[PDB]
Amino acid sequence: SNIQTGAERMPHDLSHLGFLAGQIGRLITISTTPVIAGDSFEMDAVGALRLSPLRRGLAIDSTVDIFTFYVPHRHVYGEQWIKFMKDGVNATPLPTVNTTGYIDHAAFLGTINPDTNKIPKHLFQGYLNIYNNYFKAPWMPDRTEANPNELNQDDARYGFRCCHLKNIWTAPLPPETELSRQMTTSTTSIDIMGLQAAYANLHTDQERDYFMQRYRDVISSFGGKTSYDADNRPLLVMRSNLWASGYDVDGTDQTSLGQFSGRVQQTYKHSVPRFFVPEHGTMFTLALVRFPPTATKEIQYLNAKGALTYTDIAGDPVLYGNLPPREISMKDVFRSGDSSKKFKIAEGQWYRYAPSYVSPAYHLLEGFPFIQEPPSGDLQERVLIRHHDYDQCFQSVQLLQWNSQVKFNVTVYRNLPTTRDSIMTS
Amino acid sequence: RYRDVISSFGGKTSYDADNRPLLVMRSNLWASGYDVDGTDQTSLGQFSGRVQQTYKHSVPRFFVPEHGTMFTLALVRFPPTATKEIQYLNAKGALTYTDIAGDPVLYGNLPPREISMKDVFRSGDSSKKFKIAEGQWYRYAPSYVSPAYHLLEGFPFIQE
Amino acid sequence: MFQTFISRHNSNFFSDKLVLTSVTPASSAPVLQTPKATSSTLYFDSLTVNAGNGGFLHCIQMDTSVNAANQVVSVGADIAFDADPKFFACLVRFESSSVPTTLPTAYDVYPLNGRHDGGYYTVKDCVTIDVLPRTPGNNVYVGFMVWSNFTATKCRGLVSLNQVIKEIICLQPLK
Amino acid sequence: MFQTFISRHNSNFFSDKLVLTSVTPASSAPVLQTPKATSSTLYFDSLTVNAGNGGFLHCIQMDTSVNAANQVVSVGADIAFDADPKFFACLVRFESSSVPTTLPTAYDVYPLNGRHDGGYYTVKDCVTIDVLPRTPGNNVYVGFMVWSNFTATKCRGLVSLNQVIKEIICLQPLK
Amino acid sequence: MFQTFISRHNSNFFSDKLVLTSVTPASSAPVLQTPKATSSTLYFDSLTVNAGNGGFLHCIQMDTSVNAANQVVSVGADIAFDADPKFFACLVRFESSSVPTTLPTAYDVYPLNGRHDGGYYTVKDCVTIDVLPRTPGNNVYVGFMVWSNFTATKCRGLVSLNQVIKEIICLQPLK
Amino acid sequence: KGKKRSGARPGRPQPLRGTKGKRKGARLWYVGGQQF
Amino acid sequence: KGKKRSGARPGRPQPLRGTKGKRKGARLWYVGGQQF
Amino acid sequence: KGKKRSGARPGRPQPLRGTKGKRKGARLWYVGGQQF
DNA sequence: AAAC
DNA sequence: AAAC
DNA sequence: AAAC
DNA sequence: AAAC
Repeated sequence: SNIQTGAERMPHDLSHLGFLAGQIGRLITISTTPVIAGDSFEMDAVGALRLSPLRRGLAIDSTVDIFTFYVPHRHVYGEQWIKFMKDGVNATPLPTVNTTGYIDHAAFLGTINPDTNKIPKHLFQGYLNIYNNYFKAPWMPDRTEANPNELNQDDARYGFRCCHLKNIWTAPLPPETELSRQMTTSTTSIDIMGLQAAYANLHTDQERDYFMQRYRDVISSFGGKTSYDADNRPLLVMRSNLWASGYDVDGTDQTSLGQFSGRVQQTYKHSVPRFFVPEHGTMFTLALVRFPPTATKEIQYLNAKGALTYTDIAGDPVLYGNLPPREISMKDVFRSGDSSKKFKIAEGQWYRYAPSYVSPAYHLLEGFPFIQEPPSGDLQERVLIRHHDYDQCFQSVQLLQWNSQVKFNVTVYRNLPTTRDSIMTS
Repeated sequence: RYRDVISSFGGKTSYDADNRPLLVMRSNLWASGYDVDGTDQTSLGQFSGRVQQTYKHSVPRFFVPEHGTMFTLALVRFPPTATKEIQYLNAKGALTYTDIAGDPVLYGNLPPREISMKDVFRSGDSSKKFKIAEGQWYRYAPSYVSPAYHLLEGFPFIQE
Repeated sequence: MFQTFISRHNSNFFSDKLVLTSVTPASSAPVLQTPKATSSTLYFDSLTVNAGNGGFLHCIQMDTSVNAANQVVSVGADIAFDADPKFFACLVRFESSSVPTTLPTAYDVYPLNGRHDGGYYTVKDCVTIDVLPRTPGNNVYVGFMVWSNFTATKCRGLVSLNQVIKEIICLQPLK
Repeated sequence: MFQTFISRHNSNFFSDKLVLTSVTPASSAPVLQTPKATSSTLYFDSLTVNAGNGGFLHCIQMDTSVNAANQVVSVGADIAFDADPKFFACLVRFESSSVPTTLPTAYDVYPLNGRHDGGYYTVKDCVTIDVLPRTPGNNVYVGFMVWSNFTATKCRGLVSLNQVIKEIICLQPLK
Repeated sequence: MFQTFISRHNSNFFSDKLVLTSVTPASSAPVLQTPKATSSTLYFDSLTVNAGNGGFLHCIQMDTSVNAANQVVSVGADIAFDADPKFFACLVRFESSSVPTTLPTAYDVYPLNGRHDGGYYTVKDCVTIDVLPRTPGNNVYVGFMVWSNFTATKCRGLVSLNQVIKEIICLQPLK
Repeated sequence: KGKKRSGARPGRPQPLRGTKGKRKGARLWYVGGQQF
Repeated sequence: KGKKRSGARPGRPQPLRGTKGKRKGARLWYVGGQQF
Repeated sequence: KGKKRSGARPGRPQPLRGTKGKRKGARLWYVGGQQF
């Protein structure tokens, strides 16, 4: 017998509908398309973004980010994948990670949990890589779970927590920033030349602390470049950002005349231009919905830290341009701030930033997506968004905090035989 | 069907040849409408979708060769979105080279693959089998319904 | 006139007979029948109440699959005691990480808007309760409980509980 | 003030006298009068209740021509027992492939939101019930049932049942 | 049918046991338990009422942080006296610049829409009250009070008060 | 690599009309003949 | 034989106005004279 | 010194969209690398 | 009265 | 029946 | 990483 | 890997 040895590349329509729902600061997978080496991929996601009904009228738009990343399988199975491709037909089948027995416990990967409880490891691992390289704060430790079953029900069902949009309190300098540096000197002399050197080393430290915690950044610093293969990072193909809005619904009965309900319907469109897939992998598309971090009790630093010194009030450039990072507490910027919770700020930061003001009349008023009490906890707990901080904002519904109905138009120019080349023996 | 076997030969068969009703005209359309906003104390934040769809079915002039009936029928359907369909590769165990690589020589040459309702559904009956073309999973993509929608009334989704 | 299409309590299409025949009221209020999950209607045409100083109740297991902290739990009941126990009625919320057979030591109570007439008691009310476990491993249970310084006696009636995790349609002739 | 134009129970324009004169309560609760089809209002100014331990009821035949699984069945009743039977009242649903004369062995019960006062009982409530036969050949019946350990006694009153398969207009002076 | 999602009284998720065991009614109506701030549900399965001619009450402290003069205070209660005290029930408003232990000399009363049946009493009502201090230094208190020419006796029940300074969400399956 | 964001698609939402891509290609279903 | 579908008649629905075709022809009713 | 008043901005109110000025300048946050 |  |  |  |  002679067999159908070739195939000619033709457009494959892998389009599908997406019925989505998530929480406010959690990263969730909304679509995934497995890709073959050599195919060309393009997508047009067009749908509507809705928030759960809110308790009063619209006050603030939320921002939406949609991302499409490419994760080669090699990146996920390493050596094992390489060998699989080489071994070919009799390669040992690929490893499968374990989920918790519930229908929504793999939802973070945008999938229904199979009854067996396992999924392809590349689906779980790709997600972790995406999170650890673009979403955790550079200084937090990577998420290193071996199987989805190690996750809480909120991480598993809704996706991992993302950081807030940058603030003085939301984006402090990295935890271990040094506020001083000693040079061991001799008892009655200092080496003028060693001192010089001392400064050169701290420099190098300081840069890694503030801008280069990641290997890829250290190289760019040298003016070199590093491939996504060099540090195994998911490649960001496309990203769309938008503000979702809508309209208020006027109540009209005897008791609710003078009352409104904000309806957020936002038409959006996520377009990924054609992309050449160099090796077999998954194409992950994720969504993140967030509100600006408006707390109902943030104070202006100068208004809440006692008596004002010359250094704090004068705006003297020689001072600000030359002294160490300032360690501050949650109490210097918040009404119920824990004085025990510290953070390092740049000197003069208070003159480079302005907090939003929420009159005290709004403090526990439901229907506003404001953070009601200052985040309590370690630096990490304060920068990671907590979806419950938004519970009193919406009407209670089964579709969490936001829901979307999208049409994923996706075309892949792949080269596999026709469905009938496939079902015909000859 | 006999009529298909003949077309295969490059011949044609009249509707009289196999007694088939002749299809004169067919119209297809998507029906839509609008949402009604509730506005009382308890239903403010609530909506009801109203589907009104103006349509027009036109049959161009037709010569009736012999006495008969002219039947006009309607069929209303929704795309088959199930709330629990899984992607084949995500729900059938460990992945072999044949399933994951997209090797054209393999797909172009092996028998139809027999699968079960369980390889593509969360409460699929493993005992219910079906024959699929090898590589079909790379030619098709199911719609995704987040689990938050599973028994939520008001969505025309197939629940089990 | 137009028809009222709103109710505070929608009883389940199927009701169950209480298989038990006597209860001896107590602080550790015995659970009349093994709890069902979202809604159950229990009826007993003859129950013997032993002298006891505590209560007895009929439970439903909260369905915790919709992550919605507060849900409405409705109760429907018509009960007749042979004698007038001078009892107080209420909705009870308690959790237990195992099928309960008696009221646990910790529980919360909520008043209904029933009507007491001698030994007769009827109610149709709903209450919003925090239905997810306050403690990670448990199951939350909500029930209709009667409490008094019981004297041997007998009772007749039905008690219906429903967790509003979904609504119920009915025909609306004008739609 | 404006007029209330919504009711939970719309009684039929015509009522019927109970032609029977005594009932002896039982588990096989006798059907007081041959059932009518969609709505019927039965009144008896004197009914003799024989000592009996079970109940008695008044039925309507569900109209199963509108394919709508859940329909509202409303009840309207004012009853007076000479003595206080200490009974429980409810709506009953049962099917029978033949005109019923007693409650079949299988049936479901639903609580009403009535008021008991001694031997007096009044109700105006509706309930959504699954009105099509659960079993292919039957007819479904819905009724108002009283159950107790009856002592010979007498009762007076009317019991009205209505299947909301259609609404009822009335004048609305401002339209 | 659709579910009723409106209530006149939303009881607090947590209830408290009355730690007291006897009350002797008086003009200087003793406050049953130290008042909580915005809503509290108190239950007692046995309280001994000493002969007394006055009343006793259960209080909440009004939250005065929202500058809104008139707020709704709701009450939910089911109480059973062993004997029928022939008492009148009401909502009481009084201020005190210190934790109160008895009703002050000045206070106002408001009628509820409860139901008395012998020694049984149940209510679910709300009332709009002027919740900010009429006098600058005080705290305003609102309570459920019972008043009669009490005879030694005993009572059972729960009394729930809530200051509507905020609303309560619950799941609404169609939203 | 990713870039400009655009869900700013100014418009009232439209009900999802059709799960079939934008550009199709060869035939995918074989059922024994025509099926409507 | 059948073909292109078109109920896509973009418009808000209009109440049915008249059960009499588009093109009529000869007289059909004879009642003894004129009847309005 | 003060003068002509102008909130007469003829328009239906728009939900607040973004607390970041109109003209920005240099970089303000340093977290160790990129953070989305 | 869609009429020699 | 995206067919030597 | 608004960089000799 | 002078490749359907």
